[PDB]
Amino acid sequence: PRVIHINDSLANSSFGYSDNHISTTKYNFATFLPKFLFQEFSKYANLFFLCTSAIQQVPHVSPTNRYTTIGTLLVVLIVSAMKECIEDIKRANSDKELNNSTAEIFSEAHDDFVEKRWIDIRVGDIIRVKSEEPIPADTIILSSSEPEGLCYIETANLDGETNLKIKQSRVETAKFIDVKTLKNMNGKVVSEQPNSSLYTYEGTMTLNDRQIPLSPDQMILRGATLRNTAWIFGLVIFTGHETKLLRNATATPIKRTAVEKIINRQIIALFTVLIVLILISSIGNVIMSTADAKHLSYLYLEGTNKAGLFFKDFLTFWILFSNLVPISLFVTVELIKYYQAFMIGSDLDLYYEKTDTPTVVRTSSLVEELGQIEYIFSDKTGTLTRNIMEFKSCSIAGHCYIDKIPEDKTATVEDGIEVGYRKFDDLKKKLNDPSDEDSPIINDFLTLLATCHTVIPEFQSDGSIKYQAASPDEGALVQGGADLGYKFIIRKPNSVTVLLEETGEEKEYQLLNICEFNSTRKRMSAIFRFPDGSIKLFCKGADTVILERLDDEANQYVEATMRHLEDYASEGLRTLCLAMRDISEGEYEEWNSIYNEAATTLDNRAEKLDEAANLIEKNLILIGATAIEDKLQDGVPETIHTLQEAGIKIWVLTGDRQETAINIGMSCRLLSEDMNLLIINEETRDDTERNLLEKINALNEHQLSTHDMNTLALVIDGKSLGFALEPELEDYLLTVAKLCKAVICCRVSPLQKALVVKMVKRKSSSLLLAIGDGANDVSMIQAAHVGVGISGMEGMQAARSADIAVGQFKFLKKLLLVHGSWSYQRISVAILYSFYKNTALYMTQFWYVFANAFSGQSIMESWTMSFYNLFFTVWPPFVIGVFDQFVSSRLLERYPQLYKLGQKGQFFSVYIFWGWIINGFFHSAIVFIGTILIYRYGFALNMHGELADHWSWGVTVYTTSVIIVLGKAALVTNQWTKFTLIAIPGSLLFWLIFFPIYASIFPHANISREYYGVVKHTYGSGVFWLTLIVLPIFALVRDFLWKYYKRMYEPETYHVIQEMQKYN
Amino acid sequence: TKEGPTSKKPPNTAFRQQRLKAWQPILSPQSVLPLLIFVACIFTPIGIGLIVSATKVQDLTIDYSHCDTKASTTAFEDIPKKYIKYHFKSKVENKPQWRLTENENGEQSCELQFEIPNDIKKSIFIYYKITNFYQNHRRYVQSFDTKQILGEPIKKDDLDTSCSPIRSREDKIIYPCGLIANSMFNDTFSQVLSGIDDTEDYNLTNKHISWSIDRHRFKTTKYNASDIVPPPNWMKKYPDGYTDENLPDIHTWEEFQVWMRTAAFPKFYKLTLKNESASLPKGKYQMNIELNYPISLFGGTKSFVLTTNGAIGGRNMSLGVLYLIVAGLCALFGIIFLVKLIFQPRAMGDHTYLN
Ligand SMILES: CCCCC/C=C/C/C=C\C/C=C\C/C=C\CCCC(=O)O[C@H](COC(=O)CCCCCCCCCCCCCCCCC)COP(=O)(O)O[C@@H]1[C@H](O)[C@@H](O)[C@H](OP(=O)(O)O)[C@@H](O)[C@H]1O
Ligand SMILES: *[C@@H]1O[C@H](CO)[C@@H](O[C@@H]2O[C@H](CO)[C@@H](O[C@@H]3O[C@H](CO)[C@@H](O)[C@H](O[C@@H]4O[C@H](CO)[C@@H](O)[C@H](O)[C@@H]4O)[C@@H]3O)[C@H](O)[C@H]2NC(C)=O)[C@H](O)[C@H]1NC(C)=O
Ligand SMILES: *[C@@H]1O[C@H](CO)[C@@H](O[C@@H]2O[C@H](CO)[C@@H](O)[C@H](O)[C@H]2NC(C)=O)[C@H](O)[C@H]1NC(C)=O
Ligand SMILES: *[C@@H]1O[C@H](CO)[C@@H](O[C@@H]2O[C@H](CO)[C@@H](O)[C@H](O)[C@H]2NC(C)=O)[C@H](O)[C@H]1NC(C)=O
Ligand SMILES: Nc1ncnc2c1ncn2[C@@H]1O[C@H](COP(=O)(O)OP(=O)(O)O)[C@@H](O)[C@H]1O
Ligand SMILES: *[C@@H]1O[C@H](CO)[C@@H](O)[C@H](O)[C@H]1NC(C)=O
Ligand code: ALF
Ligand SMILES: [Mg+2]
Ligand SMILES: [Mg+2]
Repeated sequence: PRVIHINDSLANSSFGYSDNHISTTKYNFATFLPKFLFQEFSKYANLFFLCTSAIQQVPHVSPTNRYTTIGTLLVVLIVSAMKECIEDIKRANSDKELNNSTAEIFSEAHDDFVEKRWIDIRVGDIIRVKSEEPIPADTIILSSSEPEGLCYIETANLDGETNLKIKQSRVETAKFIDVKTLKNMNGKVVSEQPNSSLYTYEGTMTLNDRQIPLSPDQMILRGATLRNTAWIFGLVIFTGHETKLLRNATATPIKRTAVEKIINRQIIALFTVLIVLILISSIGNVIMSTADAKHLSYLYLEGTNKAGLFFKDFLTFWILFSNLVPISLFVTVELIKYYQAFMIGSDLDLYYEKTDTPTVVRTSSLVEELGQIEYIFSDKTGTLTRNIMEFKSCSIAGHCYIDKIPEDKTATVEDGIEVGYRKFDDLKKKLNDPSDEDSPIINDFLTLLATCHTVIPEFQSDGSIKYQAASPDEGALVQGGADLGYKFIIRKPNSVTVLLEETGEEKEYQLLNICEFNSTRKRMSAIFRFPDGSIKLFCKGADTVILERLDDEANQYVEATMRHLEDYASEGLRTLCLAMRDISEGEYEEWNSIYNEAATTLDNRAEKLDEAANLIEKNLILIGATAIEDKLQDGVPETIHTLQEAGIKIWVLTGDRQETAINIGMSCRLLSEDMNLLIINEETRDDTERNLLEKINALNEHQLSTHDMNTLALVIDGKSLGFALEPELEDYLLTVAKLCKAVICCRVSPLQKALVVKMVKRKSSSLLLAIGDGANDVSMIQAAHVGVGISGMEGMQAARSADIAVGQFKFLKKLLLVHGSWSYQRISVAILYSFYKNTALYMTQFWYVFANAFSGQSIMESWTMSFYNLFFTVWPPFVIGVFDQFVSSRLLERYPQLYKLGQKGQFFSVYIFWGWIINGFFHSAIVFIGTILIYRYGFALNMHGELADHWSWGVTVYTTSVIIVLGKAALVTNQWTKFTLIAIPGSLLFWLIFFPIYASIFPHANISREYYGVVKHTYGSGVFWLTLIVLPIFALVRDFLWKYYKRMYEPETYHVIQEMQKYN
Repeated sequence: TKEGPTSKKPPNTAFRQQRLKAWQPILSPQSVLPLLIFVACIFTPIGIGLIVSATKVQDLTIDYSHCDTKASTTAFEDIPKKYIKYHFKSKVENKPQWRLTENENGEQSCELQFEIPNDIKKSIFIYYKITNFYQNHRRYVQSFDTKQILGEPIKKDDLDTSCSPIRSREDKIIYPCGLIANSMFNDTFSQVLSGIDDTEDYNLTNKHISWSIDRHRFKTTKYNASDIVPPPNWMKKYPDGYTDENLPDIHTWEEFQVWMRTAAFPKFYKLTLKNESASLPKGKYQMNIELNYPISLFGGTKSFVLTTNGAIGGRNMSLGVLYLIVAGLCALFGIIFLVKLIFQPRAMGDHTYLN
């Protein structure tokens, strides 16, 4: 029982409430390390090198320095730590603004509102909120500028709605309007404990000395925003994180990609070859120290202690060959994807001009999947159409009426059901005539278009009136029903008034109760009380959900309206149905109590009131139907034609009728005039089995030619799809949908949009993409792989829960063809090069165990090897993985066939992984056997008979290695930009200068005493400059001659396009 | 900030829009075939130039191992052809001969005797070749105290632990700690080519044979001879322990510095003597070698090398052929790809893609 006192800060302070501070920062200066280390050491590479460093701390085992691995581990750890800290700076910067805005609090000591900050707001302080500024906390409305005390708030942020709401104030508290009289308000405010129900509240406010009941209509959430009212006086109840905006926290799922799984297999491949190289050397060591025990007497070996010799020698080659698993790879590939998302969400061709909404990639872990998408689960309304509705036609009592009959079907033959069109003037003449029988039907129809809805009107200075409707077809019904007779004027709580432009009278309909339109319910109802004393109910929705509630005792307009829905949908018009039912007071006395219990239930409300709503919609008298126009977006016919030309199959999951999607599908160039449609419209589960069997056998009885398989399309409604998703029939449905180039599902439930996406991905291997708008296809986006959200008129519910938010549908032709093919080809080669550059060097450590009696002696310096994966070979991967374009963007869209390269996986696989690995072994052996023939006995210098040694030769190996590694990237790159000349030739000049400086200064500080005299014997020797010229050319003559052959006498698809790009 | 000047339109720069100017390399036959004939054109003079430089080197190797068994004692018998190797600009008439000789208390010596058939104008260098000796062993390459080499009197408990087997003998600090000093090659050379029959001697220089940095870092010790003991393998030259006079000076001892530089391969040379002042005239010479280092310790061999010097070391055609191999592969595929272009061209269209 939360007890709140009006004013009196000393009274409510003893309870110990929270403070209005908001912080979404995960890392703080108090427990940063206890959670960052547990998160960083959870991966494979980090935990592997943690045990390697702990093993390296035993005596007489480490072949290099004691800190050559933990030093490199901390470098890649702080690079990951600074990025984890930068994101927390942006989160802390965003939370600072929410604690910096102004909030004037009524101070009883000053008798006026004193401006303070949000963090200074305390429970029980009366605040004054102005217009167009958000609410700081959960505050009840005491009074406002309106005569009754109501306000119009926009409860976005917490939800996806954009329309306005209405919160009314109690008659006892609406009296205190003046600022000076606020000091007289006093009493207790008993409220509930902080909960998460956004639509429930059961507080109790005791104004003065008498208590009054509360309701959820007198509670504004923190995420809301005042829209039209000038000022509001609010009493804070919940503050800080106790508010229903942050107390109801959410969770985000983690999605893995295809390349991430191939990487996991490539790591196991290197881990197996690691144990092989360790066991080969460890066995050869234990047999040579036993066979040649006399020729190795100058080493003073242990002798009888050979049980632990294998273990000590196992740890030695573990530390030696541990560099074959690059730790710089995971950090590089993470920054490459993070940087590619930046270059994608900053393009002009992906920026919408009409609305400043650029493309944003909320999850940068799914960027490479754009170059390998095969299925697209789309949507009709909003995604394929502009979602701007326009009332065009209507049908009342079996008669159709439009404006300006087109041409031929002017006269009506009256062959039973009326077919044709009339004029709107004939509708008015049929209306005002009291002698007609269908005149009350037309009156009840027109009142349905401007009463049953839930639209808030807005008045302007120009005398006109504007309707702000949440659903775009709602505004079409209000404006369509207004510009011919019954106009909707002003809306207020518990009342709806209309004005008849024919006679000038004004009617007041007492809005007694309403029922919200749910995407699963597919039907809206609203029960009013007419001024005559009757209580008449109105209902509207889809035909697949209203006709089940009709009757047959007194309903003769069914066969007439059903035929009119067919000719409307055959043109592409979005149609609805209208119904009504007169109820009594004997049944409403009990049904009202049922609705009240369903509204104030703490258990569940999203489904409880839906059941109580269908309890009253028993009978329905169909009055007529409507028809609304909706056009396609711009450039959509061109993108779908190009996406299908690239080999992508598009599935449409629409919740509307069937013939509408087929007509807009032919105009959208999705279907065709010669395409064979395969309809499946069944009524029972057994009927769907025979239909699916008749489909599959008729397909396999004959071969499918190229022209035959291309001209197949499956059309299955919602009821038929509900049966074909059972475990017995899901296999029959999936085997017939893979043969048709297009699939059009109709009348699909919101939750059925997820079952279709999950069924295809759990019984196949292709990657799925789901694009849509609104709260009906939010589960479709969360269930697929790459989820795309469209920001349209339905709100911002789907654009926030998606991975990529796009302005419209046109931008998929470039997000997938250009930015997808690049992202896949870039990250693929960048990882293959990272495995090659690391193997081409540390493999010489293996060819050397055959020359040091399998001891495990390092060929190169301990710290010079650690700088390999940190300084000199960390930029060619970034250039080829971010700024590389294997084909021009102008030709990537002209020839959409190139998308099939990445769609099949022709750039990244385990078979190609071994190709780069054994290429490293080949280059490793060339530099090894090449130098040992030149530095034979060390007698390779010409400086007064002096000789080289161990360290003067390891430098030549290290230097020749990086010239071939960087020389390999030169053949890999396709585009030579300014960033390329800095990473490939620039990294070479970096080493040619860093070594004479490092080897002449650091040996004096006891860091690398092995380089005391190696600069003179290398840079001063004429043989060192000749081995660097012939060995790199000798090892890269294979790649140069093979690249010329495959490009010339065995080209691929892009090998010919790159030639046309060059010569044109 | 009520209006909120956001304007999320990204910039139109060449970086953000990925429109940077660049160069696309194409492997046209007109841009590859001239490259292959160019590499062959420049690597052939360099290739034949490096084999001629290695050809002009004149050397002579005499494997003096097994001299205390297979060599004579009373006269100079011929050395088996299995051991001797030589390369000279002129023909050699007399085969090299050797003879064993012992001294007092059993001090053997191998007296080699060879012939130089031509006047060697270049300077003369003399190495010794040790085979099957692994100085690149991990336990061996790091076994030496770097502070004792500088000359400090490091106490026992502060000694480097990388010389654990040979360290602190009989509770006394072994001054040259490690396996590298204890396993030192201790054969002595005559330091003069004794001319025979109308040929004068040819003195050789023992100083300035190690690296310049070695002479700088190797400094005379500051220990007391009553607190140190010689390494185990040095207890023959320094019996009864160390004294104030027996204590060696590792700054002047350049044979110690040359040995401490561990080699990379089990086959390595080590410089000991040289002469850069005058030429070596033709005649017959003799080299006396005290036999102190047994080949049974490391199971390898011992050789006496007498070489000159060239631009690329001394007598080695490994680098010379690599320039000819690369020039050979380029000239090979340079003609293979040329006739394939003349006879059977691709003729795979021009603008017609594969799809
Ligand atoms: C006097 C001797 C001189 C020797 C000269 C030898 C020349 C030929 C040698 C071998 C011929 C064998 C195969 C060569 C013939 C055809 C190659 C076809 C197979 C193949 O491309 O896979 C390669 C792996 O490359 C090795 O795996 C290379 C493996 C080569 C195997 C050689 C033996 C290695 C075994 C290990 C030796 C260990 C020795 C141990 C010694 C121990 C010492 C103690 C893959 O990398 P790649 O850069 O080429 O990829 C290509 C290339 O980038 C380019 O043509 C294409 O793009 P574009 O067209 O748009 O540019 C691109 O799509 C892609 O196709
Ligand atoms: C040139 O280099 C040769 C190779 O290192 C070296 O030959 C070795 O010399 C050492 C030193 O004398 C020899 O080690 C001694 O071997 C005898 C058995 O032959 C051991 O009895 C002796 O131990 C003794 O132990 C006594 C009691 O503990 C102690 O009082 C004595 O002082 C002594 O320590 C040594 O272990 C070794 O066998 C020789 N051969 C090999 C293959 O190592 C030459 O001496 C060296 N010559 C010169 C002039 O420096
Ligand atoms: C290099 O060899 C020449 C040739 O023997 C040496 O020159 C002789 O040196 C001795 C030593 O005092 C003299 O007695 C001779 O008179 C010198 N002869 C000639 C022709 O100069 C020379 O000293 C040697 N250089 C060294 C050992 O550094
Ligand atoms: C140049 O060579 C001569 C000839 O061997 C050296 O003279 C010998 O020197 C040693 C060392 O004192 C004596 O034991 C020999 O008796 C000397 N022999 C003769 C014939 O004089 C001379 O020392 C060499 N030059 C230098 C600088 O050492
Ligand atoms: N406010 C509404 N009230 C009642 N019916 C509606 C309303 N809006 C649309 N409808 C009808 O009920 C159906 C709801 O399905 P819906 O999920 O909106 O399909 P879509 O994806 O094409 O928008 C619609 O096809 C329409 O005929
Ligand atoms: C050596 O001489 C005596 C012991 O013999 C001692 O006093 C002295 O400290 C020792 N060390 C040095 C560096 O003189
Ligand atoms: F086309 Al929809 F929900 F917008 F099915
Ligand atoms: Mg939609
Ligand atoms: Mg809808």
